[PDB]
Amino acid sequence: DFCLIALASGQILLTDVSLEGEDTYLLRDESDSSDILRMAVFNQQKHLITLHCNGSVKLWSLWPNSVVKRFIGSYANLKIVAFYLN
Amino acid sequence: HQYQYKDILSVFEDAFVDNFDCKDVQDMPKSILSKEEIDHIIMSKDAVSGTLRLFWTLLSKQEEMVQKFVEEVLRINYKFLMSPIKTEQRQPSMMTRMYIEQRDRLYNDNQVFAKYNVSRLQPYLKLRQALLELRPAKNVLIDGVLGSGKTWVALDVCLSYKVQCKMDFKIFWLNLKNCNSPETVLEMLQKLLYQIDPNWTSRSDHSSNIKLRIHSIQAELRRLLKSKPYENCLLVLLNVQNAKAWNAFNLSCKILLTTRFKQVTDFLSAATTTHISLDHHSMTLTPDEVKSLLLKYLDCRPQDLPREVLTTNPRRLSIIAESIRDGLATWDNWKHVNCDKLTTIIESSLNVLEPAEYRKMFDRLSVFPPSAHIPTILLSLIWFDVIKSDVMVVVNKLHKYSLVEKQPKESTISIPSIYLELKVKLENEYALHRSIVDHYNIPKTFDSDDLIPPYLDQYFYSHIGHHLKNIEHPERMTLFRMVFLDFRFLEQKIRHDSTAWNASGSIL
Amino acid sequence: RMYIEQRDRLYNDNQVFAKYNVSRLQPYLKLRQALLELRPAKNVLIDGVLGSGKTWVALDVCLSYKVQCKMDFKIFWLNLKNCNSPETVLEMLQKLLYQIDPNWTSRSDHSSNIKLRIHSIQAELRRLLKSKPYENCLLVLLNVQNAKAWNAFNLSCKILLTTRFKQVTDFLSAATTTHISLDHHSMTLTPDEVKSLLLKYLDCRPQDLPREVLTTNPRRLSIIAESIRDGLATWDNWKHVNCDKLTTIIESSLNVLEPAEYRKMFDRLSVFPPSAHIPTILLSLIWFDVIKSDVMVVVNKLHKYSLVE
Amino acid sequence: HQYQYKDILSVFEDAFVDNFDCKDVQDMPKSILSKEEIDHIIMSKDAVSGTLRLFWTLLSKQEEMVQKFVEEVLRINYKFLMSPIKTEQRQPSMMT
Ligand SMILES: Nc1ncnc2c1ncn2[C@H]1C[C@H](O)[C@@H](COP(=O)(O)OP(=O)(O)OP(=O)(O)O)O1
Ligand SMILES: Nc1ncnc2c1ncn2[C@H]1C[C@H](O)[C@@H](COP(=O)(O)OP(=O)(O)OP(=O)(O)O)O1
Repeated sequence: DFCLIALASGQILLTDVSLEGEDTYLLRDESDSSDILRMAVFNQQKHLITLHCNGSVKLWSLWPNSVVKRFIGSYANLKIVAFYLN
Repeated sequence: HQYQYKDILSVFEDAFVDNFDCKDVQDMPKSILSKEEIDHIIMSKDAVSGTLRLFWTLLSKQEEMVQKFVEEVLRINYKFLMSPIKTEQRQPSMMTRMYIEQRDRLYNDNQVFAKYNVSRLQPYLKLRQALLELRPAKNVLIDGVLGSGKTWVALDVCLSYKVQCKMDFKIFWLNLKNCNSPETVLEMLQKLLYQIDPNWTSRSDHSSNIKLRIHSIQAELRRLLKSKPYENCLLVLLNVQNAKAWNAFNLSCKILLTTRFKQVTDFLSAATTTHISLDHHSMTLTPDEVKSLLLKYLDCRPQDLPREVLTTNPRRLSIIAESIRDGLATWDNWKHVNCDKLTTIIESSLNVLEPAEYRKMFDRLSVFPPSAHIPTILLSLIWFDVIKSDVMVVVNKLHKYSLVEKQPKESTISIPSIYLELKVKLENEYALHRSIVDHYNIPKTFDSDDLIPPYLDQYFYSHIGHHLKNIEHPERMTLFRMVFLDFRFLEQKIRHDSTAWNASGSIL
Repeated sequence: RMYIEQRDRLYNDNQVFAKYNVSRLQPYLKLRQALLELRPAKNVLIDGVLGSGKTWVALDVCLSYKVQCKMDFKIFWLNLKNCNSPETVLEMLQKLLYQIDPNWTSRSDHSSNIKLRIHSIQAELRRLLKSKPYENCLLVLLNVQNAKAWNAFNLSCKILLTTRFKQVTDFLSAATTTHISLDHHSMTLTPDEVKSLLLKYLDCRPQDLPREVLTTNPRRLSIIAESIRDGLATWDNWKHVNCDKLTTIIESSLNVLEPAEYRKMFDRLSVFPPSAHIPTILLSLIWFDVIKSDVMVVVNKLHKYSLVE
Repeated sequence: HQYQYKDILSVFEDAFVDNFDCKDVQDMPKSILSKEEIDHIIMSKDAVSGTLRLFWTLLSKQEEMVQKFVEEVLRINYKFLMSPIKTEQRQPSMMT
């Protein structure tokens, strides 16, 4: 309940203000993740899940990288399908 | 004699460059390379970067690791690369010894690359590009603001083999650090003479005309240099201080410069020379770098790295990094920041100016809240010791000394920097009230009227209240325009967002 | 014969290995290792606190054959013991010139600029040295006193150092040089050694050896050992310990500092009970002649001189 | 003067011997080597045989094929071998 991330083509981390006098602003400008299907956030904020059209895994760090290789790694289009396990 | 892999390894790259890529292989025995290491290498965009950052990592390690690394490649599909490298033993190529010797005579510049530096990539890379090319009359400037580590990037590229072989192992260093008037030039010139040959007879007469005399030496030099083998050499000039001066050494080939002062980098022209600027934002200290540099002084895990981003200048970064490894500032304290060295460097650095004519005038500039822009028209008020157009005359006369004004070139002046600010304690005695107060001159004239007021640019909306800091508080609480809704909104007028429904991506 | 001759010209340093020393092993052994290797631009420091016999371990290894053959029987000794300012350098440099060849014409002009002048010599030297046979030589520098200075002699190959002052061993860096520290506890005077050294002065059976363990520094160990073979202290008395020599050595050894700025300040340090640690915060009280952060400034300004802090 | 690959090719082998094996690569553009050809080579029991029977096959062919073969290695993962062989042109080593 500190920041608020929002972006389209900018890949930038922004700030969220909670009623109260004090507020915060921040600039990020990460490298382009553009044309992702969907986006989420992890619990310890040090990890960032990312998936692409053809598919990929790109990790980022909020504190101011992709391998399709080895097993499987087939060439084809990735769907919206995704989820978290235990 | 026996050489040592990390000595020799840096020699052959091109072969190692072209036909091999790091990303091809992560075998990664963990002692020899950390994970983060190869994590970082592959991120580079091309071999000339990719292959390169490899070496600089290895050569930072103890020989055993490397000693194993030359073996490790064998197990990889391709050993063909490591058979030559095994010609270390009893076979330094009769050339290579020239190199492997000389860099030592270069490291006997000692401190320099002994302990401290972390390379760089971009500024390095452009330079080798140029400095590989130039033919025997040309130049490469290196311009930087105070500190900003030009003298080093200067060296470091001159250390890299493929250069050192291009120029035939003859590289002559000087310092014009003290160069003024004919006399001094003769000295710092005459030294250069001895290094080329240890024979010079005084024979050209000692006739008391100093101006004549050098022009005899400079002759005797000019022939000798371009004459013989010694056909490809480069002088290097560190801290060129006289816009002449330069013309002392013109005779040569392949020379190279470093300069603070604007008037030099202006005096040269892209026709016969190139540039390397270190202010250009792409060139300067990727925040990832600061980690590595700020590391080697503190000798502590990356958890112990500073948070909040201090600055990119290597100078003033060291003083911090150093003050913590020894003196005060706790690494968490620093307001004081070891003023002496910081001062003693910045202080003499200002010694150039006309003291009453000018050095009085910086003292004024402490009026201003840091990092902003200052309207030149506004600047007219402050001094009023010298009058009228001299303002633009001043800034220019000032500006020519490196960013000591720091031109924006629209209806204003810009802070010279943190440094020439950062120094000390405005003093200036009487100045404050009247200078802060009277510089309120603009608004009270306009108070209440129709439509949109003639109110001054983007400076007033910001810091006009700062100037109130020295004024009567009720008199401000009147005109602080907490009260006034008219003026006040016009601040965020200009303020928009690049993106979404919020503030910035452009402006808060 | 080259060897068996030259060590004599080395022993005609006389006193040195004439009577007194008992070798050592560890500090010896590391050094020969390094000093056998280095190629013609390198260094080996030898750092030690006052006394601690660096100048000797310096020699002794340079006496051992397998070295002496590696370097082709050319070894040149100097002392920078008095080296300050350009003038002196020119001297203690110019001497070195004669030993290499007994021909040097003044030909490079006598022009009154001292700064220029050496840089002419230093040239004329640099060529000659690396030029010919004389390809492998080593200078040796005893008691390097100016952090420059050093830069006087840079031109050469294979040189070697000895230094008290911290600021030297800091100024160099492990990149182009190695270290040998004599403070490192493994390096220093196995108590079995003290027996042998303390023997040769007193000339008496091991029953006559001192009991209670006096110290490991060769310096200040001799003064004891010597004061007994001749003067007072009974070998059982010693509180006085021949203060003069002990003083006259330690006294000048402090002569470097700014007297009122600093030498006043040691006088304070006598406050403290020996061998302990002193909180720097506590240190703030004592002087109060110069103020505030200068404390950490002082210790540093002090510390750079070898462990004087 | 200009030399011709099948003239020069036979010179350096050892390099070509050690770090390369025919069996490693059958790309086999059919004009340059018949099937039976490489059918026969790999059957050899060792490099000193293996690498060898290669050359004797090539040198029995018209230069075009070889002229293409020195290019063909490029497309294979390893071109490092063919950069020297491209020092045919204007650089017969004063020995060779
Ligand atoms: N690549 C670098 N890595 C780490 N520290 C550096 C680097 N470059 C410069 N520094 C720091 C360490 C050096 O001790 C410090 C010295 O300042 P320096 O680089 O010589 O400035 P400069 O000489 O290039 O400009 P100036 O003439 O104003 O000093 O700068
Ligand atoms: N191996 C040794 N064996 C016996 N005595 C030694 C030995 N080394 C040094 N000493 C004693 C005897 C010498 O007379 C005495 C001389 O001091 P010295 O060793 O020259 O100190 P040093 O010169 O190395 O450091 P400093 O410059 O402070 O004197 O040291």
